[PDB]
Amino acid sequence: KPRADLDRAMMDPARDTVVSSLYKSLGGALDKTAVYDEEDQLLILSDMETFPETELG
Amino acid sequence: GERPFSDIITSIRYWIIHSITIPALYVAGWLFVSTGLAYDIFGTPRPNEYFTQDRQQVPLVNDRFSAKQELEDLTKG
Amino acid sequence: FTFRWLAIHGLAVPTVFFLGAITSMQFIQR
Amino acid sequence: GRGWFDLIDDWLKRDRFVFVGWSGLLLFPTSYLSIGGWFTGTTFVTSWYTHGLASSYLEGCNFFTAAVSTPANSMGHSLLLLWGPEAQGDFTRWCQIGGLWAFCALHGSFALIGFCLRQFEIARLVGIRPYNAIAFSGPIAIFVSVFLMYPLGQASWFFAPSLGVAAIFRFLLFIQGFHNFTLNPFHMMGVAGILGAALLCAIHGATVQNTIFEDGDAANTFRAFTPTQAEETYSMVTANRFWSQIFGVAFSNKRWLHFFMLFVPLAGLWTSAIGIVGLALNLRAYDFVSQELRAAEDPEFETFYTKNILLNEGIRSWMAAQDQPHENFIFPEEVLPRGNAL
Amino acid sequence: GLPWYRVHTVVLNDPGRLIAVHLMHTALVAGWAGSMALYELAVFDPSDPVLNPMWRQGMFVMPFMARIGVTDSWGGWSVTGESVANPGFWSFEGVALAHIGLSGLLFLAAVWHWVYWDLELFRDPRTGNPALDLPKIFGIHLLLSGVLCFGFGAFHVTGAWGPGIWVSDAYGITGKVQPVAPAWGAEGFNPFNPSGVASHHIAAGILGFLAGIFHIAVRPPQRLYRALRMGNIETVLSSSIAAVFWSAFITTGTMWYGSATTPIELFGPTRYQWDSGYFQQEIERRVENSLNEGLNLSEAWSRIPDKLAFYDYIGNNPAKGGLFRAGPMNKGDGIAEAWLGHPIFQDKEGKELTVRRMPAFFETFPVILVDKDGIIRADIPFRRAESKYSIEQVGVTVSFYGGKLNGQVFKDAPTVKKYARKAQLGEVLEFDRTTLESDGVFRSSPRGWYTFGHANFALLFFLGHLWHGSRTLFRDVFSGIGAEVTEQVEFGAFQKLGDRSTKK
Amino acid sequence: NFMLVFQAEHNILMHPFHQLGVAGVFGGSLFSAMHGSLVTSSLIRETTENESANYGYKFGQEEETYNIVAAHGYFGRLIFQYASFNNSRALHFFLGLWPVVGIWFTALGVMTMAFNLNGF
Amino acid sequence: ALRTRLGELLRPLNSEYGKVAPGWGTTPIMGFVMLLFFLFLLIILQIYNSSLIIENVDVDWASLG
Amino acid sequence: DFSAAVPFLKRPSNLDGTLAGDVGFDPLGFSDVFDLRVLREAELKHGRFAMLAVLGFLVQEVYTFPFFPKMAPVDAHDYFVTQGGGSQIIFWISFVEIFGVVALFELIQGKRDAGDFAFDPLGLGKDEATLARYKVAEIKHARLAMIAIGGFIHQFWVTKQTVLEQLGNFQSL
Amino acid sequence: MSGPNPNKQPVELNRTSLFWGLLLIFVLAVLFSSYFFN
Ligand SMILES: CC1=C(C#C/C(C)=C/C=C/C(C)=C/C=C/C=C(C)/C=C/C=C(C)/C=C/C2=C(C)CCCC2(C)C)C(C)(C)C[C@H](O)C1
Ligand SMILES: CC1=CCCC(C)(C)[C@H]1/C=C/C(C)=C/C=C/C(C)=C/C=C/C=C(C)/C=C/C=C(C)/C=C/C1=C(C)CCCC1(C)C
Ligand SMILES: CC1=CCCC(C)(C)[C@H]1/C=C/C(C)=C/C=C/C(C)=C/C=C/C=C(C)/C=C/C=C(C)/C=C/C1=C(C)CCCC1(C)C
Ligand SMILES: [Fe+2]
Repeated sequence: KPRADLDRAMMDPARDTVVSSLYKSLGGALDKTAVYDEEDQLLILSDMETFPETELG
Repeated sequence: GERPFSDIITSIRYWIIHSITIPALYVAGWLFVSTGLAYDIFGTPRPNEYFTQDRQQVPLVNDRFSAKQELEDLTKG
Repeated sequence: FTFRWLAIHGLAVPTVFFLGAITSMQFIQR
Repeated sequence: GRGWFDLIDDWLKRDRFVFVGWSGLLLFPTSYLSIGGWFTGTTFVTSWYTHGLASSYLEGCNFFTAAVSTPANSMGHSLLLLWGPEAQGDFTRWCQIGGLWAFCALHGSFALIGFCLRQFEIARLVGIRPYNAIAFSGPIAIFVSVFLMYPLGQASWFFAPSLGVAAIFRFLLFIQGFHNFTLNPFHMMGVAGILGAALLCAIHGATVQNTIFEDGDAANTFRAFTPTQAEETYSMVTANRFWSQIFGVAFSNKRWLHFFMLFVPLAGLWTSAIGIVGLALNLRAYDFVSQELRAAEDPEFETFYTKNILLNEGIRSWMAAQDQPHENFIFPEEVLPRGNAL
Repeated sequence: GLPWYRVHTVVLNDPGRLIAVHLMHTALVAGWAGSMALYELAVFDPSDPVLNPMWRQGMFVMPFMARIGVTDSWGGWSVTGESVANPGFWSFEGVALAHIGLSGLLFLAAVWHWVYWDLELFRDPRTGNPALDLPKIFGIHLLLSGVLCFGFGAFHVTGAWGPGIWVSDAYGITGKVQPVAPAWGAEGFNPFNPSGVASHHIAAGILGFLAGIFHIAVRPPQRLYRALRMGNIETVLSSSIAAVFWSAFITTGTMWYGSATTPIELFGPTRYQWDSGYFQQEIERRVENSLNEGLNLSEAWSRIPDKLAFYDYIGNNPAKGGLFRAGPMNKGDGIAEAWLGHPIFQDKEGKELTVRRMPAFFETFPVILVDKDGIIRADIPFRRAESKYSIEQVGVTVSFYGGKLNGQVFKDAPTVKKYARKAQLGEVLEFDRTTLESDGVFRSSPRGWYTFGHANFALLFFLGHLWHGSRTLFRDVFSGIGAEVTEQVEFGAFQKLGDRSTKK
Repeated sequence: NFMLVFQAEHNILMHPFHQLGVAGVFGGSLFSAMHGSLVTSSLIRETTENESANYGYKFGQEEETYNIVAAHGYFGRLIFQYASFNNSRALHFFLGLWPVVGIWFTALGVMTMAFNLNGF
Repeated sequence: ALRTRLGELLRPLNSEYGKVAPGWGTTPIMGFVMLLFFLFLLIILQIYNSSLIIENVDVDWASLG
Repeated sequence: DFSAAVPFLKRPSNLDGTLAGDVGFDPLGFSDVFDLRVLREAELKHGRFAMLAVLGFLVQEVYTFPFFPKMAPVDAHDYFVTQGGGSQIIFWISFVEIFGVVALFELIQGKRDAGDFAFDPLGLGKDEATLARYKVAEIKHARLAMIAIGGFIHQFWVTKQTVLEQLGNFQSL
Repeated sequence: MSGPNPNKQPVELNRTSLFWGLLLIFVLAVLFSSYFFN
């Protein structure tokens, strides 16, 4: 299993190798994924608008 | 944004380059047909090439992977 | 020089070529 | 600033005269090549070595008789690539074996995919629901079934429709003769869908044009409408009353009316596609078994269905000799069915 | 209220009842498998595997049971024709009863998951709403499917721990379940090589296991999460339907064109074996090889097996049936009893004549006899036409070699016409008609019915995939559009279409 | 049987009036599906997620139930900006005009082939 | 929401709803794998179509022997 | 700070140089991703197996037990597949490495040095300088024998003759 | 827990839909009865 305390902030990109770059490309050291989407992605909009009634009508 | 039609049709270059290019394309197609180049490029038979002396029937291709050789045999002469 | 220019010229040069070819074919003695 | 993908996405989705989008990369070259290949086939390419036919303006055909003919039967279901083992890079032999039909068919399949993706993309960018792509799935079903799934179930690409006019008429009569497709109930549902869609189009146009409100003083009423107006331009109540007391039933919901106009042709096309897919394997509604048994047991028993069966036999027997020249069908005059022969 | 076509959307955000309805569907499918197997066992006749095999009797799930090992029955018979003294539990009846019991257990599980829907597992620890971590669920399921595929291909197909799969010869004479060694070269992509099945399943199981590890380990990108709407389960439905109809097209093709996974001793021959004269060429080659050994025609044609001559017959063609000619193949031309032998047609001068075989397109074909050159020397008139080359005029005589009529020569015109009509269909056979009251119109094999059903199902699932992709990518405008569309639809209002920040 | 005998004796498929009728029915289906999809695509949001969208329109309401400008913009960007009908009245006149004229022409073609003026 | 033994066992396997990798993540390598899969499908399709003939790969019923 | 062994490559960030044989050689960079302690455990165990295997090849070529039949070492593998001695050997290797799994788990937890089973029965290494020198010699011999055992096996596979036999008559093909 | 599921929704079918469904099923029966019988 890949090591702990690995992140793409302390690891110098200038010292990258084949395996290290392949690990970065395959989503390794993803400790920055604490962000969530924060979008409902099932929210159907319900902002109905009422048309004003005219005198003709 | 877009280019209006009046600017297109009132451009002096737009007319001279068309007058020197488009009739050239028209004559190019006319000579592509009239010199017999279309028949040779696309394999379309000439009116005197549908039937040969030895083949008086429809030239059917009967094998898949030797189709090029069969067509060369049928279209020779 | 735009994308509309290319879209027109894709359907224009071979169109004129084919129209000339067909007009030439109209005079082939059948 | 922005990434390269974001810049490409911004340029493709630019609001210009001809929208390109991401779907344009698949649509425009494929549709362009399909149309160009069809014109090239109907203009120069012969059918002498596949069907023994002339199908180009170079051979003397008009608009009706010129076609991009299907490949030869010996080719099977080959993709017929220009670099493939049949043509081996020779453009002339590729045109002579019918590879241009495969060119047009594959590029048209991917062009239909591209156009449906274009509908999805423009509906997503504009912000409306994508019911137009669902509607266009109908013609996609027609093209897929007829031009791909039918020949892929048959012996080769040879029995697919050829891209012409008289060629399509040949396909109609060939399918009727060898399949009795009029008797197929899925084709009946397709005919019902098409004719009911024409009926709906005509009746909705007439009803709207004849129940408009008097929104202007001019006798010609086309100018009495603005696209940005809030009120309806025609009376739904008057139309509903008219069709309730004329026909018995009438639409009262405009949205249901337009979804029905969307649904009828789509259902017709999909059911007819099911029918053609059934025909692809010769699984047909060719005959009613009890009618044939009663006609065999009773020579005096005759219906219009039996006459249709005899007409199909006539089509097959008088058409197969020149329609399938690779089989070398030699039918003598005595084996050919004739009405006076019995 | 909900319309009739949206009644199942109540379990869209209810994971427990989604699992419950999936369990109910699985129970229904397993119960159908069991009941179909029981019915087919009730209507199967294992007496004659040569001339009445399972595809002549309309067996549909029996070929799939016999494809990967299950060939014996508790009645003491096998589909290969042998006798089994000790059948074991995994017979056809054992599989059917196992499917029935599995259906019952899945039904009870569905009941439990419908009642106990509010499990704490289905609720997000961060928000508390009922949610499913679909990417990690996909990782788990991909890992499970990789393990299952690798195990199937490494133990079941190879025979390391399992029966193997059905392997036949090139002409469907001697087929049985054998262990299959995998082929790791390019010959594993030969679709008629059964070693490709084992090698494919091993390699794909390994790759799926690795990909499942990756998908459990790694979260999706934010761009792909927003683009594909990975928080919505309808994108999973859309992509699953897409993959399912892709697979349905693949199986339709491999069934119609034939492969090592669709042997002809279980699903019947293909139409392209009749179009190319596959069995006819094989039979002619064998007869020629026997004639080159000094044998006469009778001994050469008597050496041809009845199975091989039965394959060379247009009634076994899947492309000769009808859409509403329901039932087994024996409901059509009948139940095959015996091979009558190869007819050879000779005129009054002794020249041999061959009846031109009927193509699969033709419901009716004219009976014409050609010589070795290809010239019409005799034929049958249409129904009542005046004739020039009729059978009575040319004096065609037919002599049968091999089969039941071996050595017999028929010279009377009605019999010669009857046998020419039969030879138009291929090899002449004897059919039984009073057992099932066969009407006399050809019917399709299980191969053709499978192809029809799955081609139509794939075509319809293409529409389903389009519908669910549309409902996924357009979830916000499901009930209609608002007033924010009027500004976007103005031509040239924005530089980029649909982007409010690119206003001119 | 009528269709088959008519094709045998008059070659109706090659008759340009029957071709106009086929264009009429195919175009009528195309335009019916097109108009239905454009109206259903641009329906104004007036319902909740748990009911049919048809109930957003009330029988006899004054306002329009769908955004004509939105459908016009979508169809203008689909093909080109004046391939659409800005006017709904002109659009519906075209809808009622295309298949009616097509069926008129094919009926007149059958009427002319009654007196043996056959197709091409 | 009732808590069960199996539910508590499987809870960490369903606990990261909405958790995403920032930016483009692994999209380029995903596209590379998709390209390889497209090439593989093309190869096997052209083999099954007999548009791609390989040594010792006879796409035929007769290859069964 | 470039690598001492490779002058054009940077020194790997996890190879500080405290380990025995840590010269900075890691072009592919397996130490950047996987744990260095587990990698050194695997390296040392591979090397110990290879050293025992090379010594075994030499001894088996020069002397076979009289109650065993006389043959080459490589094709004896199938003979002891059939006979059952190889099953015993792998059985006892598996028995030792069942506790090897626990040792590896303790290595993961960081309570054990890499390759350190504390196996010094003769008391050869007790001084720290001698211990470091022995560690360096052990890792160098492990690498050399890891190469050498594959060399022996492949040379027997291509030449159908053993090691000292090939050194007897050097046949080149 | 075992009780009120929040996703419970009523199901409607107005008379127009009932008549359309009846017409569809009866017309389909009329169409396919001739083919099922033969
Ligand atoms: C399968 C099988 C068996 C087996 C077996 C076995 C055990 C097979 C084992 C095979 C092995 C261990 C092969 C090892 C090869 C090592 C190489 C090529 C290292 C090269 C290093 C180099 C070039 C260094 C290069 C260098 C580098 C990088 C650093 C410095 C510079 C330089 C020196 C140039 C049996 C015998 C049991 C029988 C069984 O029935 C079948
Ligand atoms: C196929 C192939 C070969 C190798 C190259 C390549 C791989 C690119 C590939 C594609 C080549 C391509 C794209 C060729 C392009 C061909 C094109 C665009 C040909 C277009 C020709 C246009 C023509 C006739 C115009 C016809 C219009 C006519 C009469 C007018 C009809 C009229 C109308 C519309 C109303 C009634 C009155 C009237 C006047 C009769
Ligand atoms: C006509 C038609 C419409 C259009 C499509 C198509 C043409 C294909 C055709 C297909 C129709 C369809 C979908 C038919 C579906 C048939 C099905 C699902 C049949 C399945 C029946 C299930 C059965 C028996 C289950 C039996 C299980 C039982 C007792 C279990 C009992 C038990 C339980 C409950 C508790 C434990 C103990 C025990 C004994 C196990
Ligand atoms: Fe309207």
